Amino acid sequence: MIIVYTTFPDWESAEKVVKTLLKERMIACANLREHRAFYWWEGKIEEDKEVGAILKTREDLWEELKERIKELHPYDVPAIIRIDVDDVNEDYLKWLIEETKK
Amino acid sequence: MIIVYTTFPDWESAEKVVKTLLKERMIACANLREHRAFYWWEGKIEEDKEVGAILKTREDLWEELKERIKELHPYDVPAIIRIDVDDVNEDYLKWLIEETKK
Amino acid sequence: MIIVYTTFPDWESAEKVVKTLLKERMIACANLREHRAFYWWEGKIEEDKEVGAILKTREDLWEELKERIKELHPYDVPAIIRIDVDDVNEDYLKWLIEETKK
Repeated sequence: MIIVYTTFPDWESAEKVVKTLLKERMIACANLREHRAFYWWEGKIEEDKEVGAILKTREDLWEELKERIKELHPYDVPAIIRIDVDDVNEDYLKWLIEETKK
Repeated sequence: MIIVYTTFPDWESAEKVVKTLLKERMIACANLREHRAFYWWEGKIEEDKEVGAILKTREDLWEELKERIKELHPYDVPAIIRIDVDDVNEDYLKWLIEETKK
Repeated sequence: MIIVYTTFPDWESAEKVVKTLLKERMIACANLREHRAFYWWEGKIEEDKEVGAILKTREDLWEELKERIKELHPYDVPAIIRIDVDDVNEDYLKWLIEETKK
């Protein structure tokens, strides 16, 4: 399995994008939590409030999922970061395989 | 070293499981923080509040630690995700080797 | 690209260290968020409040960045953890390459 981390403008879209993704079964689970973003943006170091999301799904889905977020994200260019999981416990991953579209 | 991410029902058990783990010296450090879980559960997309935990220990401990959490987790099937650390600074990891059971 | 996770005593230094890093262009973006630390410290299992940071930059920068944090961190021995990103979307990483010193 893998972890996909992306950030959102506000809770609205995060929940919207995330529930859409679960419905479509692109991911099994999501963990959202706010955080303060400090980043280089066009003419200045900006600081705003964001809603980061931790999506968890199948490695084979990485491609189509990345595609799907591009299409759903409020941001013209989302951060879609994939971090592979080197190991996971025996039940969970069976629960995740079942929960994601085939 | 590696990172082990697991989620809890509430702060009660998170602290209970986490302090138990440190005592037993299964991990050197833990970082807990709440997050909103959106996941596929039996008959519906549920949404609740959770307490995610970031455990940090030795790679050789991964096996026994996974075992230990299964035995301690409130959840009948915990998410026990291992993410290997590709590199870490020189002091910290010595501090972590010392802090974990031999 | 890679992820560098480090923790801070309070928001003061986190923002100070993080903005310094962006200015110097050592990293493109940072996401800070508080968390409760439970860790083995000298004579006891301590529990305090921390400000964890997720720094995102180039893998080639890992070395100099680790060096730089050691020099900037309030902590005599920071946790500087590097987690490589196995994949990232096509725009973002171009935006990150541009945002980091050459």
